[PDB]
Amino acid sequence: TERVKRGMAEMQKGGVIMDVINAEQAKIAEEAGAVAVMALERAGGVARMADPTIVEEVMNAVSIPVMAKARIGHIVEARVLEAMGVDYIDESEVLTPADEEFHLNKNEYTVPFVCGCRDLGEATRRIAEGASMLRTKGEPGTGNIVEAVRHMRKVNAQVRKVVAMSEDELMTEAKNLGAPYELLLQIKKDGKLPVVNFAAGGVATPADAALMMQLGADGVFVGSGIFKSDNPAKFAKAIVEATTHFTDYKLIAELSKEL
Amino acid sequence: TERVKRGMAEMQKGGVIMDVINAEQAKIAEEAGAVAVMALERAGGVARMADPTIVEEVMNAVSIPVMAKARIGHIVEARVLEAMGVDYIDESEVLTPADEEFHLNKNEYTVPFVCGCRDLGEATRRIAEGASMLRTKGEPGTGNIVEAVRHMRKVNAQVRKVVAMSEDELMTEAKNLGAPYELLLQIKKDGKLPVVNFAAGGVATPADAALMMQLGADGVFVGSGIFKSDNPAKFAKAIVEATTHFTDYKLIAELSKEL
Amino acid sequence: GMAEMQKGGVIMDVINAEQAKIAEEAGAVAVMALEGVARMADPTIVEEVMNAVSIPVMAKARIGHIVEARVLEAMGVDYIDESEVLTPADEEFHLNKNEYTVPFVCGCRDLGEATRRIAEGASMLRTKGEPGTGNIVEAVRHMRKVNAQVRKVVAMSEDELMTEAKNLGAPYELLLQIKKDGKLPVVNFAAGGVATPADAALMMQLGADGVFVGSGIFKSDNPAKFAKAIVEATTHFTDYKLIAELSKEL
Amino acid sequence: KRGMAEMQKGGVIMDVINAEQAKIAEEAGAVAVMALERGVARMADPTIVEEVMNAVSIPVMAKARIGHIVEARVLEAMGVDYIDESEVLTPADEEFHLNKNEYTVPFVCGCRDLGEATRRIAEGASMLRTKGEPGTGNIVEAVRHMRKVNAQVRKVVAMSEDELMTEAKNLGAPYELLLQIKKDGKLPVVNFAAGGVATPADAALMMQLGADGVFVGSGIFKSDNPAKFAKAIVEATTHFTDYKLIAELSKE
Amino acid sequence: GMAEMQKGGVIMDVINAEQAKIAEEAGAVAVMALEGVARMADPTIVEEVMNAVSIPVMAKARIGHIVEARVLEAMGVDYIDESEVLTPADEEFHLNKNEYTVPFVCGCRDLGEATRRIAEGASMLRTKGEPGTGNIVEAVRHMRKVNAQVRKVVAMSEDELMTEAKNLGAPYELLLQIKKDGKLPVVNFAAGGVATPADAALMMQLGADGVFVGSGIFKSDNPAKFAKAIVEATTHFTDYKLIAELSKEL
Ligand SMILES: [Cl-]
Ligand SMILES: [Cl-]
Ligand SMILES: [Cl-]
Ligand SMILES: [Cl-]
Ligand SMILES: [Cl-]
Ligand SMILES: [Cl-]
Ligand SMILES: [Cl-]
Ligand SMILES: [Cl-]
Ligand SMILES: [Cl-]
Ligand SMILES: [Cl-]
Ligand SMILES: [Mg+2]
Ligand SMILES: [Mg+2]
Ligand SMILES: [Mg+2]
Ligand SMILES: [Mg+2]
Ligand SMILES: [Mg+2]
Ligand SMILES: [Mg+2]
Ligand SMILES: [Mg+2]
Ligand SMILES: [Mg+2]
Ligand SMILES: [Mg+2]
Ligand SMILES: [Mg+2]
Repeated sequence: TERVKRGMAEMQKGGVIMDVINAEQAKIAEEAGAVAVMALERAGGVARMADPTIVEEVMNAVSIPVMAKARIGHIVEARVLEAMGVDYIDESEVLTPADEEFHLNKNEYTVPFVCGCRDLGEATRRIAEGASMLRTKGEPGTGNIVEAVRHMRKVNAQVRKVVAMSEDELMTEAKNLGAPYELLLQIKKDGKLPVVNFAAGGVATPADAALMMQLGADGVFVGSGIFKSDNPAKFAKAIVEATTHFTDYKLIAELSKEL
Repeated sequence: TERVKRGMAEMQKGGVIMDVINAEQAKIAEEAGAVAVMALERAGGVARMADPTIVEEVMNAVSIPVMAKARIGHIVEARVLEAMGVDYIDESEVLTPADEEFHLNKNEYTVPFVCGCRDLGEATRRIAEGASMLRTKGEPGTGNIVEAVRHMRKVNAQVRKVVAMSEDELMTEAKNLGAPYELLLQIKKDGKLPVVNFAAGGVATPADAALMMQLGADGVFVGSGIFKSDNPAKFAKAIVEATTHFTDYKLIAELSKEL
Repeated sequence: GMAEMQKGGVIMDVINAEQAKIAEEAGAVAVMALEGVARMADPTIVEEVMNAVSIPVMAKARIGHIVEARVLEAMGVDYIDESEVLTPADEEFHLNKNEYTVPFVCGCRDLGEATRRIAEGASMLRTKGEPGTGNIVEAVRHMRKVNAQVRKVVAMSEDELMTEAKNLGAPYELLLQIKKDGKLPVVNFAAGGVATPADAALMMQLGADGVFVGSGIFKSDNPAKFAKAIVEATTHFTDYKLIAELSKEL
Repeated sequence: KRGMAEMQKGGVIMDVINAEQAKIAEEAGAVAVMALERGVARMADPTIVEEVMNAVSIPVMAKARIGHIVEARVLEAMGVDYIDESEVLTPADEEFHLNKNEYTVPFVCGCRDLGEATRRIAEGASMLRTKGEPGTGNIVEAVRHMRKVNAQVRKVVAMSEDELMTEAKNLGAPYELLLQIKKDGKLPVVNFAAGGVATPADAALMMQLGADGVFVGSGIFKSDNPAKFAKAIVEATTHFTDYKLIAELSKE
Repeated sequence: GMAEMQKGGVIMDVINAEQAKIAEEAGAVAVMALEGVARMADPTIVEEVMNAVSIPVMAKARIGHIVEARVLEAMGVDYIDESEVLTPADEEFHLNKNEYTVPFVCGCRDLGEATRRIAEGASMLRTKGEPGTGNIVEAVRHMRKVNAQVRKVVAMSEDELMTEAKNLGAPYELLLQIKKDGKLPVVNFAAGGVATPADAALMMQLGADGVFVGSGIFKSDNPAKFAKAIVEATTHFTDYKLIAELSKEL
């Protein structure tokens, strides 16, 4: 059921999801206040689904939801993670795509998916294929927030326009966006996207995390840079507190010290 | 209600709809076995909605459904015909378009609409805007069946492909067609379009009418050429009998004589 | 303030006293006095119309023609239309309407053009439409474009407005004020190609503040009746039973 | 279907619009006639076709627009001997030709090259002709088409068999047909000249270039003596190397 | 008929007797004996593999290399792969495989290529994939393309098939037979880039008749175990619990 899958996804709203490679990192994230973890194994090589042993370790390490990545289009990687009992699958462009023409028919799965998007056409096509959660594609591993900004702004600007525009112009808008019409109509009616949309890819600092929230993100994904710090527990907790208290500029100043 | 509007439209299936300019022609069409008539007023000029007096004359002349044309996008021509009690509105590219960017939001009307289409993307966008019936755009006033053939074949070929293709390829197909995704999915599930699709524009002979049926049309629209004959009643009845008995080649030979 | 007084109305092109009186009698809110290079009308025609009615009288000046506009002002016209239908006198600069006492109407096709005309001092706008074709399609295009762009401006994040202004070629402070007011600061009428009662009502349904119609009124066998039909359809633009009856015999 | 087409081999087929023209053609030695009505050009009034069929004892052909299923089915039902799925009529389908395989009546189709030829055959054509250039009286395009087809067959028949798929891909020819052409040393159906034959010398030229026969148009009946002209064309086509005879036929 | 016997199986690239036996023991349906210009393998290697197992043995010939293919045939290989991974000997013409007694496998990327290879005499097909990258994306592309094109051919109106054949560059009579049979006349295996148990099962889910895998099996610390994991995932391609367990430690 759609309502279940989305309701589950919606639970994470206002929070931070962290990339973790083992039980130790998993525990640190949970302890810092992460609402979930993304289990990762992460040179010209092919990036695939993680060794299921790693995903299993992470699932055993924490009580918060655990996510993992499947290559775009990789039906079997996705069915495997589903059978393993992960809480969410990220059909991720950061892994090497298995299918360069067709995304997964996520509607046919019981596990909820997260997908990336850069604009409202991509967002609505991912939702129509059955995505229960969205995120910016951003710019992974660069530490530059600029693409996550661009994507969150684009999606949000396009939503505002759709909500405000004459209803009889929406088919032309759907055609121009490559958006499924019925989803745009429902967006107009609801005044919002039907799923949460997190920032992801390039969130490097407390100020970055708070910025994405200020731009309308529903939460934040952060990467392994957390555990490149001299004190991952402090850094992880700093990202959590900035994402939550995203208008407390005195706090965020303090949190931004010694990075 | 959608189901009502479509069910009404679906009633005309297997039949001939004829363009008529007055009560006399209206009566001849009905008498020849037409399932409906299209009331028409039809030089570099602007072609608009018919004088309501003409539409009224036609509605008074016959007991079969009466259709009339509104310019593409002309909200008020359409609301006027609706208020007048016509049975269907044809939002027609044969009249001079009032809006070159946006079609009518046909969903907001109580009267059913017919729209033209040339391919499945156009068909599904017209349906999504609320069209209850479709037709080929054909090539009006030329008497050349070639475009009606092309459009009926295109729509039908694209439907067959959609019905047969892997479900997980349908979003890519929707994107390529500019088709609303949920409508394609439902087409795949139903094995057919959700509304009837008539041939229109260039049906000149009994053999033409039977051809469109053989190509999968749900019925035929014919133009004023009927009443350019020496014996409109005979010609109109010939078109009706060919459309119905579209595999009776001996009959169609006979009907094709003295044209 | 005087322009907004006309809102919901019909303005009729008239060439003489007789036409002008008919227009007034039909319920026109104003008349546009009218008369190869197309220039300002003979002042004699404009004065004939001014003396013939009590409703506001407008007249046309060539784009950029300072002296035509100052002459009309001196004549006591109520509004000047700086009109692209006359032959432009200046192809690079519009009039600085801020420097005149008489209010101006200008044409526009999009919100950039609208706000530039306003910033130059326009007190009233209209679509450029497509004059003398009887085809409503361009008026529809222009009215939809301006209105669509306004809705987006009203809805969008304030911090994205400067990019929008730069994209539109809009004066930023007008765009900001549009966002704050929820609308344009001046009325925007449909013009160019309104041929039928249904067309007039259509432009109102699309968000127009009123309608300019042309000399085709007087081409009909019963001008007064046709003039009245346009007025009644423009006012009562959602009364489809009325509009049906008015659409008969044109 | 093919053996019947082949019985026309070496003869002249004439366009005729009525029973009189039809009788003249038969009497002149035509092997068959093409019933015509002669703007959208469609299947002829069946009345005309029936008049022609009733007028002569030689085979009667008629035309159907390209892709017009029901026109072709109607002609079939009327008992015509052959249908010409003809580009000289206004095409009813600009994307797809008739599935001639599904009919009992034999079809003739036009072609300009061996790729077209084999595609038409694969769709079920029982006879081919050049497309030529109808109503110009200019033989040049019939020459082009007959030469092209025949040159491509000579090459196919002579070439290395392991090179035939590349040839088929290049021609857009169905591979099995090309392979059988190579095996047989020839096309599997007769191929007539059509479109622009104006003089006896033209008729004989087409045969000299390898045509199996000749289609000719209404120009025969535009002449001062149709019977004599028609006979001239028949004789020049049959006696296509008799240059003294063709000389005499070419007078007046 | 002999090719179809392999359906559902795994074929493994092997360079010597030892690898060959492991492959056989793992449940391979056949082995591909393998050894700058890349040519036919030293016949010594091919014979070593033929003597080492009882399952079918395939070997590679350069595209168009008549004599390499005749030599392999004379040697008693069970199948010849006319392979684009070797350096083509003829860049214009493939082998006339119709003239050989031994069955051939050929690569294809679309249904045009598939039917041309078949018409030349291929008894078996595979994707061209993207060899030695471990990236499954091109095998996915090719298998999806061929299968999508077949479904369309099977569904489409028969009278539109000649346009389709011309568009595809497909021999018409094969396309017609595909429509009638509902499928290709030969098996079509995935090849080039299958790296993991999940990849192998994915290609089966996409409609492949079987899977070719490369020397990466023997790069693992436990070849026999890995070989078995690929076999079991290819057969039991919808058992996600098994496939999960098999995906561990690669
Ligand atoms: Cl996309
Ligand atoms: Cl990142
Ligand atoms: Cl469209
Ligand atoms: Cl028509
Ligand atoms: Cl400007
Ligand atoms: Cl006008
Ligand atoms: Cl062709
Ligand atoms: Cl000719
Ligand atoms: Cl090829
Ligand atoms: Cl490989
Ligand atoms: Mg858990
Ligand atoms: Mg950059
Ligand atoms: Mg009635
Ligand atoms: Mg054309
Ligand atoms: Mg006054
Ligand atoms: Mg135009
Ligand atoms: Mg006979
Ligand atoms: Mg030439
Ligand atoms: Mg052996
Ligand atoms: Mg690539």
